[PDB]
Amino acid sequence: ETGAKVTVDTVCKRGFLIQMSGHLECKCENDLVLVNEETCEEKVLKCDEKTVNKPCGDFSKCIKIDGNPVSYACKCNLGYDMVNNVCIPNECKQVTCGNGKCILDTSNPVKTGVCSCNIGKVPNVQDQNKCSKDGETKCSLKCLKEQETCKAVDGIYKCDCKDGFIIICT
Amino acid sequence: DIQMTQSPSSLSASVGDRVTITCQASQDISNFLNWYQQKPGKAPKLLIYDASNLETGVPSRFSGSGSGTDFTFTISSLQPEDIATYYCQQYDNLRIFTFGPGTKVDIKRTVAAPSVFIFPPSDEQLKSGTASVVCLLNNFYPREAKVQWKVDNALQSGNSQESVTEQDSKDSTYSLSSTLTLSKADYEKHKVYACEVTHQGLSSPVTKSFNRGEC
Amino acid sequence: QVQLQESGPGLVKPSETLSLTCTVSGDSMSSYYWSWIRQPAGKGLEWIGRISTSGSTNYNPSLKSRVTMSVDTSNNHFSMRLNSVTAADTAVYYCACSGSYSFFDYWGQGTLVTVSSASTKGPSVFPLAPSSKSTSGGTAALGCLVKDYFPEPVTVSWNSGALTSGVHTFPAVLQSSGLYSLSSVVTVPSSSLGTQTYICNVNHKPSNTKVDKKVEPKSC
Repeated sequence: ETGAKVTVDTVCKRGFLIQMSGHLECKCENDLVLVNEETCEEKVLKCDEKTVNKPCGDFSKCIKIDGNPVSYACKCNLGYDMVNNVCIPNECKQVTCGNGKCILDTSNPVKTGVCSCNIGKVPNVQDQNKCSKDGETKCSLKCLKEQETCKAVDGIYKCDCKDGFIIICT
Repeated sequence: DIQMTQSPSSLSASVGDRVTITCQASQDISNFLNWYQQKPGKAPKLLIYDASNLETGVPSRFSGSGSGTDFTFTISSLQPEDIATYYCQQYDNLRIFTFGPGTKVDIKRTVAAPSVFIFPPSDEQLKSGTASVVCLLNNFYPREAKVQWKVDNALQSGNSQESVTEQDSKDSTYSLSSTLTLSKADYEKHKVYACEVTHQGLSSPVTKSFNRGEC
Repeated sequence: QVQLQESGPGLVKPSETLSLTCTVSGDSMSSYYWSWIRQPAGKGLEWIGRISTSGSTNYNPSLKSRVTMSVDTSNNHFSMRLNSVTAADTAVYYCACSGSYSFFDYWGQGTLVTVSSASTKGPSVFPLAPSSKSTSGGTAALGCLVKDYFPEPVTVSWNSGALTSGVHTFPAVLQSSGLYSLSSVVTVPSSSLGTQTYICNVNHKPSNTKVDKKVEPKSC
């Protein structure tokens, strides 16, 4: 995390908690975008004078660029940089994790990127701490909604329908 | 329907007047309220967005204020080209766009007499058995006007229709077109065709006429 | 920045599906939220629904069960379909867009949709000839009579748009025949009547009728 550590008690506004091998984070409902680590909002689709400072993506806003004539661009929030057209923590610029993603280490006072892996993998000290070693992760999510439990979906833990339910879970 | 209000529903003001329009959203929408100007026969044009931001290129005499539920729109000095219906538009937490009922602003101006013109039916139309005679009242104020058709000095009734343009965006006047419709047979039976115009700007009624076959 | 242009069928029969298309020129369509908004004659504006090229849809709950929308970026088309139309669906339909999700800063010109069982009928165009009974103090008036068409609208330009000052195109009147009739006039200096040619360009899109009519002055 770049801010406070996300926990099982964190409320994701217009979002929901997900778990990987080394952290929790908020994922947005439908097509919303993160304006911070705990808040999702609608995004604008074009950056100009009318949409300045509006969210244009995960951890990005339309920012006034002080160029030859003034222009506007979707620019990552403080602490983030564009890598493959998505905003990731600056200290993750050069970090490659494979079956996972880079996060800031909330246990380190020096800002440092570490790999947090898909459910199934763990940091491999033999392989530059990338997500190449197979390993188990205990799910921390409570999943108190109707007929819901922590399930692994596409490499991440999320609360989902129990055995025999689809769409609230019926 | 979700209920929004705009006040007044219409108004008539002089050029140079300060015009203030109010809008009340259906709920607290913070600053998600926009103002549009719809000139007659045209698409709405965004003037104010996010309650108080002036659209690029919009004259500085337009402004908006407010937050939450109660909003105002102000034209600091009404200009002739500003005649239009103005709509506020909210965006709520269900992502629904709702337009207010709208405020029509008209312009008061000095009385202006109509220019009166009469048009005989064309030879092309006469080939088809129908004769349309048209009387034009050009650039007058106020909107109220009386047109009477006389055929050989006999007052006509039931065989005419008229329509009026919206207020002109330059001189704030109106125009009116009245069509007298007869059969070709009836048209050929009479000589003088006249429309007689009564209007506030005329001291006495004005008649424009022609003789069938004068040309 | 984009330019929007609606196109529609003019007439649509009741209970059938209304199909509209908005042709876009300019910026990439992916930079905008695309919406349809309709307005019955003399009434307010009703937003129908909003979509993006990402596949997101945001239809008005009052019309969600009847309306669908789509974008074809290959042909720069933004379309909507409205099922089971009735007389309540007769209105001017606008396409509109914005980079913002909460307002509309780009609009088309609107296309009038008339729900009706009747067939389209193209208009007859007759000249309104300027004469001495059509002259004031140096000002002459001339025009064109656009008669017996259905449905609305017709558009009238003068000299292919070169003549705009003093033009008055009046609201159509409903005749007892059930067909519309409209006149368009323009005032000019009387000294120009013999030196300039005046042509009204009448377009009735629902019937694909384009008529150019030269308006000749009278000697009397």
